[PDB]
Amino acid sequence: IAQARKLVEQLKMEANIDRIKVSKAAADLMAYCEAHAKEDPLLTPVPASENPFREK
Amino acid sequence: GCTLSAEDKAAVERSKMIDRNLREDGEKAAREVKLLLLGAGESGKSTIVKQMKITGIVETHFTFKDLHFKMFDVGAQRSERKKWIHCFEGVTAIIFCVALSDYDLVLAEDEEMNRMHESMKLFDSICNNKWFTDTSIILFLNKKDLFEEKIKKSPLTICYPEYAGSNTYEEAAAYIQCQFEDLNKRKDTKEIYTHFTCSTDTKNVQFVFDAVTDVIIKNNLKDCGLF
Amino acid sequence: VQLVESGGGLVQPGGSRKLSCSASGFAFSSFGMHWVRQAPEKGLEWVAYISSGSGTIYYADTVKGRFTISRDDPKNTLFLQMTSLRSEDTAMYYCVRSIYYYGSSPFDFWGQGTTLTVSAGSADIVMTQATSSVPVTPGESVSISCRSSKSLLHSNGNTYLYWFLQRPGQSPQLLIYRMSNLASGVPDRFSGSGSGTAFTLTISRLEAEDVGVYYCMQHLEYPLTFGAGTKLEL
Amino acid sequence: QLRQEAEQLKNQIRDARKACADATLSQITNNIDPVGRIQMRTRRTLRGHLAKIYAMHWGTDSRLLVSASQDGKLIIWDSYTTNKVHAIPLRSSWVMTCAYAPSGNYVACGGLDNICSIYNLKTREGNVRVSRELAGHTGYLSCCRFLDDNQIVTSSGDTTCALWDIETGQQTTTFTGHTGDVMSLSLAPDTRLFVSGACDASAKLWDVREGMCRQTFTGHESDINAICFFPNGNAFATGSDDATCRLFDLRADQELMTYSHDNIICGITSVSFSKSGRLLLAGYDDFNCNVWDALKADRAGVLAGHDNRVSCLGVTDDGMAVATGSWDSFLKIWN
Amino acid sequence: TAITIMALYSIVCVVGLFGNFLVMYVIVRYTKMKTATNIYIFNLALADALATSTLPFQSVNYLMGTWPFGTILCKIVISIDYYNMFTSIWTLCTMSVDRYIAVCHPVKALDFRTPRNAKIINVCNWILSSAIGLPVMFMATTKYRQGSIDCTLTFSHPTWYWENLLKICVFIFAFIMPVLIITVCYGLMILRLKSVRMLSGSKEKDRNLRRITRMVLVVVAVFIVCWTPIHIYVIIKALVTIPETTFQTVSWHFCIALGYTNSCLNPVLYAFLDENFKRCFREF
Ligand SMILES: COc1ccsc1CNCC[C@@]1(c2ccccn2)CCOC2(CCCC2)C1
Repeated sequence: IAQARKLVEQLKMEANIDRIKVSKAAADLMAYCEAHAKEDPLLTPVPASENPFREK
Repeated sequence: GCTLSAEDKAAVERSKMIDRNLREDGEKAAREVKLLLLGAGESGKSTIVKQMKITGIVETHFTFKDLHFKMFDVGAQRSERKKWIHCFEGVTAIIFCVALSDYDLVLAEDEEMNRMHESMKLFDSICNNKWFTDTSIILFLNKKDLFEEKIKKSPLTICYPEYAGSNTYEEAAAYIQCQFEDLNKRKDTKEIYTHFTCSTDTKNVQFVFDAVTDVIIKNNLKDCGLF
Repeated sequence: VQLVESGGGLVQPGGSRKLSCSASGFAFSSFGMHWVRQAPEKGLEWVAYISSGSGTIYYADTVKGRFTISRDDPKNTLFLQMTSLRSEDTAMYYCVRSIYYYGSSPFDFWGQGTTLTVSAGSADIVMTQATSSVPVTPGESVSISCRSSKSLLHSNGNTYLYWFLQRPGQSPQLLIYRMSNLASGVPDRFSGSGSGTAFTLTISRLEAEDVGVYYCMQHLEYPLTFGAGTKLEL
Repeated sequence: QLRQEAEQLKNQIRDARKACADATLSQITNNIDPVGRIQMRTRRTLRGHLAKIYAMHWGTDSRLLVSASQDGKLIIWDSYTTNKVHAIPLRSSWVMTCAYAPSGNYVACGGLDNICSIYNLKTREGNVRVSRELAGHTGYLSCCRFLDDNQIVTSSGDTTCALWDIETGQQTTTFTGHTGDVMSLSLAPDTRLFVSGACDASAKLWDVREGMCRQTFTGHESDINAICFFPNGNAFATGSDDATCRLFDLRADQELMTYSHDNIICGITSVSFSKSGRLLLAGYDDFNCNVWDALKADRAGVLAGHDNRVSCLGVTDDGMAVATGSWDSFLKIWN
Repeated sequence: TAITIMALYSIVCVVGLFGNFLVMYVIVRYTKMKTATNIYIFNLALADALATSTLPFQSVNYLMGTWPFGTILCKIVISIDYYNMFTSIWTLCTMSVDRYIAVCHPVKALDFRTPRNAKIINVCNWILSSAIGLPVMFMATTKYRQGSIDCTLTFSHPTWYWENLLKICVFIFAFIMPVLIITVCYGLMILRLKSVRMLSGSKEKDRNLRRITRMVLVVVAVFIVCWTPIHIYVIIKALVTIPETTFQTVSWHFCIALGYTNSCLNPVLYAFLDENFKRCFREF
């Protein structure tokens, strides 16, 4: 009974949260990806000389 | 290694030394028999561990006839078996222990369920596992004397009606053994080694040695390519 | 971690002597070992090296063929057999443990020194200590300059310059390894800077205890060559 | 009565999630230019494990990496030179996880022995010996990640997570919200929160300082095997045994997108993110590793070459390479 | 007559070279010589490939009726042919011993059977064979008889004693010792397999045991049936001189061709019937 009460209280606490629009989160995600797109080595190829890993 | 510096060459040498140590330890490990151990407390798994020996997993390293045997006890863990069951895909054999006298005892749960019919389901779920399809299973039947007294005192018909045999020790034991063998759904790939646990340590250890020896013969033939 | 050397005393020229260094409190079998000599009133000099597992062995050319290095790992002992000693070998010999991997600190721990008195290289990189003595007061930041005969910048980009401090009457200790990393147990007063062929050690907020003979070492290729040694004084 | 109230609360949360979600992520990301095809060539091959590797973790210097094998070895690798840096013999033969500290001073491993072992690598003596044993878990250790050199979060098969103080030797904080085995955990860049997925098909977000569950994410049909934060700390991807991966946003608190393909029905072992987070790399049980475009939800590349089933996958800190560990005892670096 | 014998040598050489090269190629491409048994197979294929490569020179000698290649090439051909025969025969012996140790001594099979030890034993087999091939190589010359040069062995006085000693040593070492080793090892191995509880009790498993025993018998039968006529023929010819006839020449070359056919068929019987290789062939 105590465990069920704790679970109900946890659900009540979780419900009382500051929901934000999915569009906002999507815009933040796309903005972060675009901003760090050039920096990412995997996304954009890097010259072999600059690249630390080279054929041995 | 002219281009490589002195520190680079020394690092490569340290790497080669590590490679040598790892190869030697792998050659040691390749001569070690790795045995999985399964069963519960009522089954008498601890008893076989004590007899053979001379928190998550209990390791009981031992030697018999100059062969190294490694037994891992995973029974203590209460975590879900499926998540770590694939961790043992490189095991020579699986020793599974049950107790002959388990059928009379019924767990005091909300509903009454026979223990022996739980152990049958446990054996089925282990035996038909995809990871252990080719692995052999040694089957130990503990508490033989107590089974004899229990079978003579109380008939086995009461638990499961299907059995029509008389209240005879040997007949009941043979029926239990044949039912466990029948549980396997892939007989052609998987040998099952059934045995009645003796008070003498040496007989049980010898039976384990023989089963392991057969598994080693199967592995050697597969490597040779006869199978 | 401890290293103690035995086998000292006087020797006649043309004789033979075996030194032995006993190591305690570390994994002797995993460290490479060095013998480094020090002339009485002159700088240090590298004598020999044996890798861990004895796979590669190096000697200075002045001691090539005369000196034989060996190690016994089950007894944690390093041996140096010396045959046909000459009057230039009257020096104090130190044993050095060194481990080589990415991020390792080789030459970190130095032995105690066994004094031996024998009573009667264009290709090799040369380290140039331009100054010989600098008079300093406790508190001021002091700069020490070292130069090389060859660019110590390898293709990987890690410079092979080491900075050592020898206090008066004590074993030398490692200060900076690879010119950018401080040795474990050294205060942050010391900093290394510079570029290929020109190197600088800056001691900000100096203390009297810090004062000692400073050595710059290259570790690009064998044989290892030390610097002259900049002394500080009060 | 209490169960009915719980169901009512869950229904209210579901209604809030449905009302909150107005525009689909796929529709918004439709106009972004596609990444086409991504091809990563093998750079380094690591050998000598001789057993099924289960765990690899990159250091913050982007050069060293730790690896855990089932022969009782932790191997610390120099990725640029292919040389082995350290070889730690383990007390427990079975190891399911291994964490490399950001500083690199300590290495944490764990598995079926119920212990998390911390190994000091900067010892003056020079032999990697057991520094601290975190004994106290009732189930198998499944994942562990260092926050600092003194505090570590571990997940276990007793349905709980724990925050352990290395110097104290005791678990400072206990997290008990899950109903199934917790299979993975991921630390955010700020490190103030950590999300973990369990065998009840749910993930939970736990506050390290406070000690309670902030958010609960459902939507998977089977056991969640892997979890990793998006690089900004506001989202995380999960992979499950239902042959799907999902993206959950902490602020949105709902399933943003699902990455599944019809041909591949095998479960996802491990998931990792790129430096920009645009590419999501998941190691499937089909002997390959798929690179999925996060925004587009298509498949951008395939890393084939591991004969045995892949068990772990990690992108390095600067994003310059991805190293995959498989059960064939070969660690392969893809760039 | 001569054309038929030349065609027989040709066909045997082509099949032998194709089989040996293909087996070596398969081992290098996929197996990478990781295991012991595969190294033994590669060794057998190598020796047999060399012997098949040495077969056309013999066919040309039979047709032409004289050796125009020269003394040096004749020495190379002789040495390589004898060296291959001994190497192939010993490799077969070593494989029989390996399988005997594996089946009969399971505990010790792990320690004794390693790739390193297999490489050492194979090198030893090549060394032991050297002792045969090299003296035979210097002795082997080209002597013109009745206007036709013959590439054959020459022995210093006493010629009869050296001839008899070489024939007896080659005979016993290449026939009596290998047949006995192979027979005893495989027979004990079959008995041990019968003792194994895995094979018995199931019709499919018993069938698998019958298949294994049948394959072992086929390998032993092939080796004995092919090697026995040429060795017996050499012993008969040497002991009692018989007047030269066309039938004698045809029988001599037929026995030699049968021995080369055995050399060609040993890699097939071993590698092709090997289950791991069978798996690889099945996949493609
Ligand atoms: C005519 O002699 C010449 C001429 C050119 S090469 C050469 C030597 N070939 C001889 C090759 C032989 C052979 C045949 C088949 C299989 C294996 N071994 C012929 C028979 O005797 C043996 C020696 C003892 C028994 C087998 C070698």
